[PDB]
Amino acid sequence: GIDPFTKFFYSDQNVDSRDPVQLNLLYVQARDDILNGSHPVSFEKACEFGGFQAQIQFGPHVEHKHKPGFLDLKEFLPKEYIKQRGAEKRIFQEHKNCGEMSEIEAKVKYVKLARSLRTYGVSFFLVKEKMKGKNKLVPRLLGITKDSVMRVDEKTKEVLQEWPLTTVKRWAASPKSFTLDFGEYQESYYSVQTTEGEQISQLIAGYIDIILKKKQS
Amino acid sequence: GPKLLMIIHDRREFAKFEKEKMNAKWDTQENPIYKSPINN
Repeated sequence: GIDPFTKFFYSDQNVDSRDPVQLNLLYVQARDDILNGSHPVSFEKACEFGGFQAQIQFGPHVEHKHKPGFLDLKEFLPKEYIKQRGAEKRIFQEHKNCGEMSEIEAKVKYVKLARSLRTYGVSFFLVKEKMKGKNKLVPRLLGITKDSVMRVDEKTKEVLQEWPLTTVKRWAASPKSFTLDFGEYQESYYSVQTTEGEQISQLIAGYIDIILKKKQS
Repeated sequence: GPKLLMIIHDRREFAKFEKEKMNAKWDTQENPIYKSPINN
């Protein structure tokens, strides 16, 4: 009357192919965060996600149908990459790589890829910091996680630096800046220009508190 | 030229920030989970 075991299988602590409804919720959340920039990713990764997305929405790649011009790119990429050369061609190569995988397999692999990035689950703020060796402010991504703070390249999304929350001695904000003091771990403060210093401070406090209450129980 | 005025502007913008950031208020006297390098 039917065989469950003919299907793709994968289960880890984050996601599970055997729970379709829960999986779709996980997929929707992860995809939205990437498409709208809440989860910043590199160009290369965006196209990989896009390729899984295409498999999910269109099924297996059909080369004479799914070609440059077919996609509404803004539906498949973070805005940053919509106008970048060869975007669509990259997406379709990743789409082709999916072969005949099912919708569920594609969703599992999308969620897995998202969770595999260091940027997963990080709240990022676009700020300006001093440029190395220059009296000049340039853009950068400042991320707050459950247990750390990280500097990330706004273009490539490379993680440039990461400080554990346990190395942060104190922090301060003004309506135009935000500053971290790492006490004995390094000589100089880290300050950036931003109008969102208050939000940043609250996330940091909030996350420290969650950790301080783990120790208790 | 375009580059000259930009440079002047950028340096002023940097100088403004260096001054303003000293106005920041510390949101705590110390982080509860901070560990000295010798303790972590």
